[PDB]
Amino acid sequence: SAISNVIDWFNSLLNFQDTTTSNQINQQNFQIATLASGIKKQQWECRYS
Amino acid sequence: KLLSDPASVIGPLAQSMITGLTGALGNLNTAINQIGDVLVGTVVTPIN
Repeated sequence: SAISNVIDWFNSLLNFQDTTTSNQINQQNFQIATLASGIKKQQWECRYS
Repeated sequence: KLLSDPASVIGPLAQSMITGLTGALGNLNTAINQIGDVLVGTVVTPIN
């Protein structure tokens, strides 16, 4: 039972590890995309975006 | 023979005959079980 519990805890830790890494990558990419895009000049202010 | 090689003359004997052997084995097994249990919860009094 002790080894089985250790197996379960290690699997849970690996799941948390991968979820946290994916969340970090997604958050950083989302912030970079938001910074890259955003407000653009309207048609009357200037011709180009 | 009993002085030199006590294997053939003396038959198998229970672990409980040895002083503290069962205590040490129980302590080690309980330590392993506590190590397994703490990782999943079930707060228990630490052995050492």
